Order: sequence, then structure tokens, then C-alpha cells
Amino acid sequence: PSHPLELSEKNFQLNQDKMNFSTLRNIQGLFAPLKLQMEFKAVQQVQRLPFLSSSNLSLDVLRGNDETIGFEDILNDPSQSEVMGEPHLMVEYKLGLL
Amino acid sequence: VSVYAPPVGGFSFDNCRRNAVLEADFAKRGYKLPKVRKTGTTIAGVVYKDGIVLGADTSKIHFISPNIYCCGAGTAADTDMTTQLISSNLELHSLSTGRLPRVVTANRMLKQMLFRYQGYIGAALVLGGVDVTGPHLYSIYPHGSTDKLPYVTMGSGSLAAMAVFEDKFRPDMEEEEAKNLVSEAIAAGISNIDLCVISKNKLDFLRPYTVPN
Amino acid sequence: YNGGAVMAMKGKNCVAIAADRRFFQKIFPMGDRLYIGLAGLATDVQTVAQRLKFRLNLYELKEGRQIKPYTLMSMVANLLYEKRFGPYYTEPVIAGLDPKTFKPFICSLDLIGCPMVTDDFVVSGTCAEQMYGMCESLWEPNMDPDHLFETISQAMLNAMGVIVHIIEKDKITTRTLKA
Amino acid sequence: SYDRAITVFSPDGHLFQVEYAQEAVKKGSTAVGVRGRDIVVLGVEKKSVAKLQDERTVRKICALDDNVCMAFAGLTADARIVINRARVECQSHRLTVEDPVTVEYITRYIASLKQRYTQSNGRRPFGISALIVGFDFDGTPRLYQTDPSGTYHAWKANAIGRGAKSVREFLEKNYTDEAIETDDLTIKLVIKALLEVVQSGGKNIELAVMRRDQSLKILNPEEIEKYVAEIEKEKEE
Amino acid sequence: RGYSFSLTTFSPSGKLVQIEYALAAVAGGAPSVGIKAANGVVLATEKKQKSILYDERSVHKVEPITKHIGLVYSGMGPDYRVLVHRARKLAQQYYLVYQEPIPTAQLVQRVASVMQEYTQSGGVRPFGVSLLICGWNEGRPYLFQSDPSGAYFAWKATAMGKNYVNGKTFLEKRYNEDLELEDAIHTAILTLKESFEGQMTEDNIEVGICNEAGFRRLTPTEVKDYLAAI
Amino acid sequence: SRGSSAGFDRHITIFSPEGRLYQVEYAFKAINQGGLTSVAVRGKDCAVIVTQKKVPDKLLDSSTVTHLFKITENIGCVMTGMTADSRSQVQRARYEAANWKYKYGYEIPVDMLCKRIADISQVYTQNAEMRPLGCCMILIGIDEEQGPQVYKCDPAGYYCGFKATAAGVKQTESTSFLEKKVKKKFDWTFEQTVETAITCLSTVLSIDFKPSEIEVGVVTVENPKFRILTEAEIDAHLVALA
Amino acid sequence: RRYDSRTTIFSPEGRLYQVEYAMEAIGHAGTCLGILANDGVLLAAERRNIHKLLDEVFFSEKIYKLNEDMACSVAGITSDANVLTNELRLIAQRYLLQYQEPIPCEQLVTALCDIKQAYTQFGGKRPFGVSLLYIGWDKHYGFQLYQSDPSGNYGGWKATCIGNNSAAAVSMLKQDYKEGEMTLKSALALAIKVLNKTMDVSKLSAEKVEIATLTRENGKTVIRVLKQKEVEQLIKKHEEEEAKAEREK
Repeated sequence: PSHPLELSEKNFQLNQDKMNFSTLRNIQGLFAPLKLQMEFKAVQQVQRLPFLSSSNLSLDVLRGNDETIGFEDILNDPSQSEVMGEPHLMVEYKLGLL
Repeated sequence: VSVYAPPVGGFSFDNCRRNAVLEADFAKRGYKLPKVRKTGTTIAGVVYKDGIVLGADTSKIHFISPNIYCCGAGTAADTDMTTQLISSNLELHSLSTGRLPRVVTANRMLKQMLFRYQGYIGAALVLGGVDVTGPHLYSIYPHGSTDKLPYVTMGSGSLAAMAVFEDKFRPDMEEEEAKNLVSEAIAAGISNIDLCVISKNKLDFLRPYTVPN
Repeated sequence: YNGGAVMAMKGKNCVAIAADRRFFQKIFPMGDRLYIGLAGLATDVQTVAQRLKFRLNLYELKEGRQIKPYTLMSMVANLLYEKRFGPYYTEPVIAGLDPKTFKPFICSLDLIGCPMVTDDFVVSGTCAEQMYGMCESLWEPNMDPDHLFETISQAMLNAMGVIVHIIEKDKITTRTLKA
Repeated sequence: SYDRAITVFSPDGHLFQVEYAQEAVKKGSTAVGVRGRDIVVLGVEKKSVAKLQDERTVRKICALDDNVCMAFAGLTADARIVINRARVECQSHRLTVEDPVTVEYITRYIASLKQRYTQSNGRRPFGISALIVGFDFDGTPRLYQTDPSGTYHAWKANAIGRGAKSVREFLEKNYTDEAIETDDLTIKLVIKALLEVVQSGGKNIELAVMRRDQSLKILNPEEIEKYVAEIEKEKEE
Repeated sequence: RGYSFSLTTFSPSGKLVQIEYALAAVAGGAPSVGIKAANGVVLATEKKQKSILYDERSVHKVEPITKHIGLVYSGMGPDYRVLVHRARKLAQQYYLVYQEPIPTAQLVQRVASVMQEYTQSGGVRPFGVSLLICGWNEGRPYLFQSDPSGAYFAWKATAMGKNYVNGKTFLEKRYNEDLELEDAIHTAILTLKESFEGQMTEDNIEVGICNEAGFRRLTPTEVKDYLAAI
Repeated sequence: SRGSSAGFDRHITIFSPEGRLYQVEYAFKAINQGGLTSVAVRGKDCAVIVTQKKVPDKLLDSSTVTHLFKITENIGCVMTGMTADSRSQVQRARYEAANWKYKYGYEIPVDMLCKRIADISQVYTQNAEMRPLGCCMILIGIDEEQGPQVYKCDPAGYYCGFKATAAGVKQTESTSFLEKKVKKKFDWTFEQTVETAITCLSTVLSIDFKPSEIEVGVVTVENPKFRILTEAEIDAHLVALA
Repeated sequence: RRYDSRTTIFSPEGRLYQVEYAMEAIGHAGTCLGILANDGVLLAAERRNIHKLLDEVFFSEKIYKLNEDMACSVAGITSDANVLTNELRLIAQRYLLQYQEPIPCEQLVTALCDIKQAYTQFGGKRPFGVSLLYIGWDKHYGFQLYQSDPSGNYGGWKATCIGNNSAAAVSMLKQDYKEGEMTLKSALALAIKVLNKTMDVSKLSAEKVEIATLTRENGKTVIRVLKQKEVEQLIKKHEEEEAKAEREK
């Protein structure tokens, strides 16, 4: 698109998760990525409504990002966003109704 | 995405197309645009008997940890941001662990973070420090490659300083001799000369870690 | 397209910031005794000036205190460094007084936000090399507000009018000048 | 039983939670709408007029667009969301198609929005009912009603809220082709319908009037008092 | 009793009972005190590992966040560890963004905001800890407390944990505003000794201080010297 | 999914009127389901772990029954509790050690590994989907600047470092015996540490051991690699002790 | 009861018992008062964090500044009040960035009330147990005063009260409030009288009351918090006036 790094930066967690899952499946077996995915989903299913900012403490502990700072944490603060939609529309969009 | 999706942080790629058109348009109309600040002066480093000597001419010697220091060349903002981020990460690591950090950890962090952005962040670094294992010296390039060498040079007067080292470098030197060699090699490329000395005798690896001032 | 020219000079318990005028706004107030000047593309200047006030107002509401010039410099640097791969075309200049100590402060930044703190004067624009010699020649330490105003006006004029803001502890003086 | 979940059917085919959502509607203030020959009139009862209250912020009549207005009965906080969504959708449809929106189109949009919230156990329905009235592009007056379940109908005169039974019984016999001859007659009919269930005189009446090629107008208390006095004089005569 | 199991359920009188039970869990932990003096703050607590089979330099209850901030807890240790890590990360982020050490009040507000989230969603559990935070900013000391519900207060002197009402009563009559650091340490150790239930030694209590030089955890030798002094 | 169960002791995310977590407390009683006891003792320049071996059926292949594991080339482990849970936690520990090495460029320490495992275990007690594992872990290793290390973590997410610890059914008696011995003396050679551990187990269990009823694993400053003793060496130690 | 387990269930008569309980939770908090005058607006509250060992930091404990033209006061749960105030500040700054003009008070109140209402309709969430009072000035209607409920309802008042003894305070204000002929001094005197008769204390003291005032001077809005000297003077004046009125009988 506009820049070579735009698509790479947008999809980084997904690629990292895919690489870790592939390595784990090749080394140990099918059970470990299954358990990791189920834990991720379980801890991610609880959080604030989409029009308010969350913290993601348990998910960060599970992923291991609780002792690391990146450029996503110091640039363009998502908590102090300059635009936000209507609450009901955001909640309906998260549910797939739109 | 959509106006109904929550926002996310990080870099922004919104002005790319407009800038791409504008730069060519101004080029073919004959107007100038602001640029970025760059540094390209000579930096060197030598491994002596029980420490590391880092030198630069005029500060360009950054702080990473009480036992690790760095020098940079290229775009100033990139070097500043990378050094600050790595220093913060190493401080968090030391607080969690309770011991002074290792040079290999900093080298690995810098390698991975420079490789993630495919060389678009222009920062060439010279890294040195003293560990429980001993003194180590590295050299990192903007694309994400590293060399572990007993002496390195970067900048404009690289050839003269490298010649001085290849002519006059011997293993297991002294502090004064290493400092004199670094100063002579730096002066061979050209202001003043700035020297940083890291010594094993002034570091205690047995006491618990405390946050430095 | 011409861009612009912004200058700042430091005196004795007072600062001055100047910009050129022809016969869009380039100097915006960010506090009681704090000013910022921008030079470059007009759209980018307006966008940066409007986005800085959002963060400044939120910071002053949450913290409960007046901001310091160094913190404003850091905020500007962060805002400029985000969008590093496609940048705004602006070159900020900051001049002001300490809200609690009343000490002068001047600074300059580049396209992507690399700060430069200088003790005597800073120059921004596309004619920095032309005005650097004049600033070096006509600057002397410990200048009274009238002398500082005269020397900054001369520096602007020797390189189409100018506007000069003089910041004092208890007053602000604005003067529009023509050659 | 069979009433503790939104999506559970009774053994005889009833959804009891959606029926309970209408008991909230049956407890709101009375609203009356009458469709005239070339005019449309709305009227809402005013209840519990506090002394230190501002009446500007508690109005129950809203204007969705230049030719559509609406009145509601039920929960007050639920109506605001629907009103805002309809207001946005009107302009969106005006962007899509140049011609002004249709009363039936906006009623269908509101009905679909209300019906969307009776499909899952994770959300509760809207406890409101509305009277949508307006004019079409050709110039034919229209009147519609919406239910919390998502059904809508076309009417000639209707009432919602408490007292709807008596008001509808009055309207069924007092609504003829002679009482809608003029705007004054239609307004008098609406006031008479309201006065059946409203005590303390005509001080608890809010009226809205819309004509062809004009905007919504809210009658003044002096005009309401004048109409009430005329009605009383005619009744005494 | 029907409203005592759910976290997102209001009682008919308008009460949330699970937060009260989390506070009860807090009230059953080891005692800890904190006193704000004229030129410093002192934090004291009672150790859990009261045995000879314990390695001294393994786990500590008094931890530093920044060079000028430290904290102690009363409640569940596992819940305390993750909050400590999050606080450290937040302080580092603030320094990176603003190029200036974070004030104590901002850190307390952010930590309380993190704690509040776990009291409004289903399928989770509130934290069972209460924190005491000390700092030094702009040449004056600070002392804060944070509840499991996400509310914070500023104190001159306070106690929490097992038998804290009598500790607060003792502090009320034993506290002086224009008080130095050494006498503050003596008063804190005496308040801890009031309800120790045993014999104190320099190996079953922890003390930390904060002053102009920054936060620092005291060594066992200094603790023994203070205990001998009093 | 299913939904929480009403009661003060039937779900993991429900407090009691005294602020207790009975579901977490019930996971500490699953450690005694196996019926075995473990003992770990740290010496001057060595660390020893001793556990109990029980093979009731004569049709079992005794080579496949063990409770000592190798996490890294320099880290050993002993597990007490449910067998499948112990094996799963061993696999997770290996994965975490590999991640640490890849990310930081050097081998993980014992205390850092224990802290990571405890951090993972803490999450299971705050979410209404997972359940705690009924097992406890004990790790030994040699630090290049500190010496031998002994660490233990609990199902609740709590970990600590010791000079000598125990787990299983007779944990309290083992703790009292070790406390008396450590109070008497703490500076031991390699031969005295293993004898101390074996004597502790024998005295507490009131039994005379055969070389096929116990398992021994050691680390040493001279040889940092984790090693598992053989039947001949165990018999030699038992003969010397007797 | 079988119809009061969650916010997404209707009773057979059409009621929301969880929302009713959340509204009932407000009665445990302190008293907050607001009065509208001809040349200003008033806000008076009651201090609850009274203790010999408590410290005094910040400017106030129950009054917050939202932007250059508005201020609010909360009653209920402090942890939820903090989130609500932060969201209000964000909304005001967003509108200012969008339009280069300050946000109107009713628009801000409606924006917050939509968020408050959204938490009473989707399951798995607990509604906010907070009530708020808003004061401000705008170019469309001038001085204004609003109120909000945990259910998402708001309204405009000339004098109102939330918290403990709210019914008695409202009755007294209704009995002894004049419409159209009030000034700041008379409003302050009425507020002092109402607070004295409302708080269950034999003698009122200046260390358990906080008063804020909003006004316009030279095209600027001024928000200030009164000092203990002024509060003491007002209390002394009220006491001596009451003594005079009693004696002249």
C-alpha cells in the first residue's frame, strides 16, 4: 500500500503467534497450542465495553508482555483518543450485528 | 478500518501518499522542504585488559546501564529513541531480576528491534560493557547485523582510525595506553575528543541491584 | 510557497520571539508566559497547533498545575516522532519563562523532533545559514528588554514586515514592525 | 413460568418478556395523534409539573426531519437512543437518494431497530412505543404506530399510554369526516380527546401542529387556553 | 443471601457484598504501618516466613517502584506481585513520554484505575490486597493508601492488617506533626510491637524509608540497632 | 460457559464472609492424593532432592515410573501430586525456559523460572474458566555467583527460596526435623547432605530403605549438570549410612 | 424475588429492580446542593472524609473542573465517579478539537448520559452507582444547572439536592426559594441555612463544608473555591441573624 511497513506493523501479533504455535506444534505436539489458544480466549473474553479503555492485565501476563515496552505503548495513546463513535453502535459492531 | 472500531496505538501512515505527490511536485517546481538532522563524525572503541574504552569527537556517548554505554551515528532522533527504549527495558529487567544486566541482552534487544523495521530506522551503534563474564564489544548496523570484534570504527574518518588500530593494536594493554591509542586514532581522522572508560575494578557484582541516580 | 522564518533570543529575565509578515498565523500562545512558533506548510502548521492544545489542556486538567517549557518540548517531540515515516512539514521554536522560577528558555526542533537547547539564540526556517551570522554578530549577554527588542528587530530586518513578542515577568509587549 | 428469558416460548406460543416490556408503555403519559385533511396534530399529557423544573428539557415531542415528527410513551432514557438513530438515518438516506425520506421508510427503520433487540438473551428490548406522523412528497398525510416487539400499523387516530382505552373509545365515535374539515376543528377534537383523562383544566396539555410545506410548530399556553375557552363556551351553549 | 454470590448484583439496600468480603480478606493479613514525618516517610511490616529454613535474599514484601517510590501491602502476595509489575511498567512509560519522573499521585491514580476494572465485570474476582505507597516530590513527602475497590486516600499515619483499629488508636495519641525521621521509625516499630504476638527480632520485620536521597530498604543490621535502641 | 455455581466453596471467583478461597484451599489437598513425600536439602556446594518410589503392581515396567525430571541441562525438578498435572507443568516449564533463552541470549535462572511458573499459576485463580493444578514443584540448581539454590512454588501462585524444604504427606514432621538439624549445624559436605536427607525420610516414615525404593538427584559446583544417581550408588550410600 | 437478578429482565408489571437498587445506593452518600441565581451558579457539598489523621491535598474532594466553563460534583461510588469525570473531560476536549468552540452543557450531559444508559441494557455489566450535578455557562442559554441519575436520566433545575436528606432539603428550598429575584449573596445565605438544617450536627463548622462559585467577568468565566475565612464569616452571620430573629419575638 502506501508504505511497505504499514501492513507488517498492522499484523505483528498474529504473525508472532503463528510462528510460536508452529514451533510448539513441531517440537511438543498438538496439545500445547490448543491449550494456549483456549487460555487466551478465556482471559480475553472479559473486559470493558468497547467505547472505554481497558488494561489487559491477565492477557499481558499470559503473553509475557508484562516486562517489555514497545513503540505501541509510548506513541499515539489509545486511551486519549481524538475520535470515538456512539456506544450502542460500537457494541453492535463488536457483536457482528452491523 | 471502520469508524466503529476502537483505536490502536503505534506509528501512523496517513501522510504517505500526499507527501509522495508533494515532494515530486515541489521538485519539478523548484522549492525546498525541511530535512532531518544527521551526525556522521568518527566513533571508535577498544577492548583493553579489564575494561572498554569508547571514544568520540565533538555528548554522543549515550547511557544504557551503569555498566554499558553506547555510541551512535546517523539520524540523531533514531539513535536517541532506540537508546532510551533499550535503557528503559534494561532497567525493568534489572528491577525484576536483581542483578546488573548483560551486554548480550542489550545486543539481542537492539538486533531484534532494528530488524523488525527493515532498516528504515537509520542508526549504526557501537556497544561495549563489562559483565560477570568480562568485557565485550559489539557493532550493530541499521539492517540488523552484528559483529563481535576487539576494535571497531564508524563515521567519516573510519579508514584512518582502522589503519591506526591495525598498525598499533596489541592484546592485553593498560588503561593509559588504550586511552592514548583511542585518542590518536580519533585525531587521525580530523574539535575535541570525548572518552568513556568502563573498568571492572569499579563494579561490584555481589551486592543487590539499586536504581542509579 | 515561501515557508517562513522564526527567531528567538534570550535576554535578562526576558525572552523574545519574532516572525515575518507580508503586507497565516505562525505564533501561538501555550500559556501565560509560553509561546511556540512554527514554520512550513500551512496545513501542517494548523494541524500541529490544534493537536498540541488537546494534549496540553488534558495534561493541565489532570495534573492540576502549569506546564514547564521542558515538558512542552518533550510533548512536541513525541507528537512529531509519531508519524515518523510520513512526517508533518513543520519546524517548531519554543520560547517562554518558568512559571515558578521565571528563568528564560529557548529551543528548536526539526522535522521529526530532535531537540536543540541553546543558551543565546535559535533560528528556524529555510534561511538559517543567512541569519546565523547576523545573530552571532549582534547578540551580547545581559540585554535589557529595549535592547533585546531592537537587536531582534534588526536581525529580522537584515534578512515584508515582522512581528515581535517580548515576554516579561509582569507584562507581554506585542509590536508590528515594517522596514 | 416461561418468563425469565427473552427467547423462551410458552407452551401455548407466547413470549412473555416482550409482553412485560409493554406494561412499561402502559404506564407512561397519554399521547394522542389525529390525521387531518391537510394537517397533522399531536398531543401529550404533562404529568407532575415541578415548581423548580425547566420545561424545555422534558419535552416529549421531537422533530426527526423537516416533515416528520414523533411522540412517545414509556421509558424516557430509551427514547433518546431511537430518536438519535432515526435522525442520523434520515440524513443518510437523503445522501443515498436525493428525494426526501418517507414516513413509512423511517417507521420501518425504527421497527427493525426495535426488533433487533428481541433476538438474544444478552440484551433487553426497548420499553417504548411511538406515534410517527408526517407528510409525504406528493402531499398525503400519514400516521403510524410502533410497538416494542417491532410491529407497526397505519391509523387514522390513535392513543398510547394510560387512558388509551377511554381515549380510543371517545375517538371511535367522535372521529367523522365533519370534525376534520378545518385545522381549528382538528385541534379542538384533539383537545377534547385529551380532556377526557386529564384533570386540572387545560394546563397539563402540550400540543404540536404541522402543516404542508411548513415546519413543526408548538402551540403557546395562551393559544391552548384560548382553544379551551372556546371549547367550554361551545359546550355550555 | 441471594445477593452474596454475584459480583455484579446490587443488594435491595444498595450494597455490593463481594467487595466487603474482599476487604475482609484484606483485614486478615499481617499488620503494616506507615508514618509521614517532617522530612521522610517510613514503612514497616511483619514477615510471614518466621523460620530458620528461609533464604533471606529470596522474596521481599517492601519493594521499590522508582528511585523515589516504594510500597508495602497487606493481603495476598500473588495479587501483589502483578500489581507491582504493572506499576513499574506505568512509571517507565510516564518517564519515556514526559522525560521526567512520575509524581506519586499520578501513579496512585493509574494503579487505582487498574484495580477498579475488576469490580464491574462478570467472570472475574476483585483483588484481595490493599497498598501503602510513599514518595518524595517537590521537596515534600507523600503517603497514600489504595483499597480493593479502587479508592485511594492520603494519610498522615495509618495502620492496616490484623488488629488495626487498636493500632490506629495508638497512632492517634502517639503522633506529632513536627516529627523527625528517627522518632517516626521508633513510633512505627512500637506500633508494630503493640500487636506482634511474639518476640520481635531483626529477622521477622521489614523496614523501608524515603527521603531526599530516595527510597531505600533498611538492612538487618540497622533494624537490630534500632531494636536495641528502643 | 456453564456458569458459576452458587455457594461459598464451590467456585474459584467467590469470596467467603471471612475472605477465603476454599477452591484454592482444596487444591492443596490434591497433593496428598499420591501418598508420597519429597525432601530437598541444600549443602555448602551441592543440592540434593530425594523422593519416594512405589511400584505396587508386578506387571509394571519400573523403568517408566519416575518423579525426577530434567528441565534444562543445569536445572532439575521433583514433582508431588497428580501425575498428569505434574507432567503438563514440566512441559510448560521447558517451553518457558526455551522462550527465555531465545529472548535474552542466556540461560534462565532457577528463581526466574519459579517466578514465571508462579505468575502463570496466579491467573488460574482469578478467571472463571480455568482451574488450578493439584501439584507442587521443587527446583534445584547452581548459580555462578551465589551458589546452590532451592526453590518451591504452590498451587496458589506463591514461591519462595529455602535452605531445606519438604512436600507431601509428612511435610510438617520433615520440616521440624530439618529445623532441628539446621539449627544444630548448616555447613555440610556432599556426603553429609545426602545422608541428612535420607535420614530425614527414614526417621519420618519409620522405615528401612532398599536401593529400589528411593530416587536421588544432585547438582554440584564442580559438576553443574543435573545428575540422577544409580542403584549401585544409592546402595553404597545406604551401606555407608548404616 | 425472581425478577431482580440482572439488569436484562422485566418484572410482570414492567420494572427494572436492579436499576432501582442502584438508584437506592445513592442515599448513603453525602449531601450536595446547587442553586441558580441571576448572576452566577452555586455548588455546596458536605465533607465525609473527616479524621484527625487524614491529610489535605488537592483543591477539593467532591468538586471537579471539566473545562474552562463547567464544573461538577458527584455523590455515590468514588471509583466510578473518577471514570465518569475522566470521560467527561475527554468528551469536552474532543468537541473542542472538532469545532474550535467550547461544548454546550446540555450536549455534554447528554453525551455522558448515553454512556450511563448503555450499561443498563447489555448483560454482564453493573450500572454506575453515581449521581452528578453540573453547573456552567454558554452563549445559547447562559447560566445552567443540571442533574443526572444512575439510569441515564437528566433534567434542568433552578435548585435541587442529591444525597442524604434530599427530600427535606428539596422541600425547604421549594418553600423558601424566590424565582427571578435571587442574587449570589441571598443564594449563599439560603444554602447555609439549608445545609445547617439538613446536616445532623448541632453546630455547623467550616471544616466540613466546601462551596464553589461560577460567574462571568469581562468576557471570562471565573470558577473559584471559597476560603475557610469566608465560610466562617457566612456561618457567623447566619447564626447572629437567627439569634436576632428568635429574640425579636
